[PDB]
Amino acid sequence: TMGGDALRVPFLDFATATPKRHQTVVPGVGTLHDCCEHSPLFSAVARRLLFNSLVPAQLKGRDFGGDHTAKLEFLAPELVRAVARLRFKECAPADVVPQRNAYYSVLNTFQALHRS
Amino acid sequence: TLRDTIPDCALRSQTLESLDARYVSRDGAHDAAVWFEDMTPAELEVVFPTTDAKLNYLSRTQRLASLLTYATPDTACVHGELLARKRERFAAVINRFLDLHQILR
Amino acid sequence: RAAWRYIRELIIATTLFASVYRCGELELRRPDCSRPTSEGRYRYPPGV
Amino acid sequence: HGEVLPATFAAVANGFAARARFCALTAGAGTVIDNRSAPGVFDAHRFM
Ligand SMILES: [Zn+2]
Repeated sequence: TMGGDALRVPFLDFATATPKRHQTVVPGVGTLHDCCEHSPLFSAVARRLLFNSLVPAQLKGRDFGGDHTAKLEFLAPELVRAVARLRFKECAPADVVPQRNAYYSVLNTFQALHRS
Repeated sequence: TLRDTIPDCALRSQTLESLDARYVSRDGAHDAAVWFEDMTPAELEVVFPTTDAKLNYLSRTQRLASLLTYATPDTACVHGELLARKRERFAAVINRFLDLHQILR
Repeated sequence: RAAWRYIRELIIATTLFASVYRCGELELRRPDCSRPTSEGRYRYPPGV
Repeated sequence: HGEVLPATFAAVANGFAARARFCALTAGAGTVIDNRSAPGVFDAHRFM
C-alpha cells in the first residue's frame, strides 16, 4: 500500500561546495550542482529509480528478481558492504537547516501523488 | 570527527603519486571523508555566471576544438570526413530553408 | 503593461511552486478584500 | 441629485484605505523577515 522503499529514504546530508545560486535539488537525493540537470546520464538514472517505486510488483515483469526490479535497482552484496563504510562529509548547521527543508519538500510532491 | 582530506594534507609542494602513497594508499589511512573541492575559478564565474552560460561556452569551445584538430601524412580518419559531411549537409540544408520560405511568399 | 507583466509573473510562479513543492498552498490573495466585521477586526488569512 | 457619486467615491476609496491599512498593520506583527535588504538573498533567489 505504501509502495516501495525509494520514496521513504532519510536525508543523507553529504556536502556541497557550490554556492546556493547554482545548486539544484534532485528528488530522492540531496542538493547537487546545476550541471547534474543538463546531463541525462544522471537526471535519467536518479529519476527512474524514484518512479520504479510507484510501479507495483505486478508490473515489473515476469522474471525480474524476487524483491526488486533487478534490471534497474541492484547492487552486489560486496558493493553494498563497500559503500556502507563510505562516509560523506557533514553539512554545516546553517546550511543543513534549509537543505533538509528543500529535500523533504521536493519529495512531498511524490508521496502526494502516491495518495491521490 | 571523520576529518576531510583538505585538513589532512596541508602541504602542496610535491607530486600527486607521493601524496597518493602517503595519504590514501597507506594501510593505516583512515579514509573517512568524501568532499570534492570547488575548482571553478572566480575569474571565470564573474564572466560566465550561469551553468547554462558555463555550458554554452563549454560546448562552443568543444566545437571549435573539434574543428581545429581535423582542419606524418595519415589524414585517413573517418572523423574528419564525418565533420566535413555534416558541415556540407548543414550548409545545404540552411540553403534550401531560406529560399523555400522566400518562395512561399 | 509593466504591471500586467509582474502580475502574470507572480501568478505563474505561484502556480509552478504549488506544482513542484506540493507542501505549500500559496493562496494568492489581495488586501483590497476582507472588509471589516462588526468592529475593528480584519482577519487577514494566510497567503501571499 | 443622484446617489451615485457618494457611493462610487466610497467604493473607490475603500480599496486604497484597505491597502494602506494592510501595509501598516503587518509592520506591527510577530517575527518579521523583511527581505528588501539583500546581503545573502541572491543565492536563494537564483536557486528558486
Ligand atoms: Zn579518428
